Amino acid sequence: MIIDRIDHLVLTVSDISTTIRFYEEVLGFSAVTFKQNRKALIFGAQKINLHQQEMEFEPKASRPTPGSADLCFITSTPINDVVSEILQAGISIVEGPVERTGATGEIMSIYIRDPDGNLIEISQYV
Repeated sequence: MIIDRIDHLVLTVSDISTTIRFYEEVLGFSAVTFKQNRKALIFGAQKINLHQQEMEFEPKASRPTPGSADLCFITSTPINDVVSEILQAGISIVEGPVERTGATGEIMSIYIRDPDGNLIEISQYV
């Protein structure tokens, strides 16, 4: 078995609409509906499926929990330009631009939180 990449992942949220607005307006993701009533956010060649509490389709994680996610995204946009966009959006920065370790090398990152409390790390390689 040879694994190439992560295709997508599932986020459990309290309210899909609130989550969709955050990700479309702040990170520029694109919301879509598949299988008649399922929601997902598209970005690059990957996606994130959304499961609302009380509507978590199966199979699912053993302990579905809103606000338990900690994701790092790579941006092609200059990181400083990202900070400003985040600030202009009215979003609070958890931790300003700071050097971190990426999968390949060193990255400069910014941290913010989504509506449920999940930690979102937007980064760029050094």
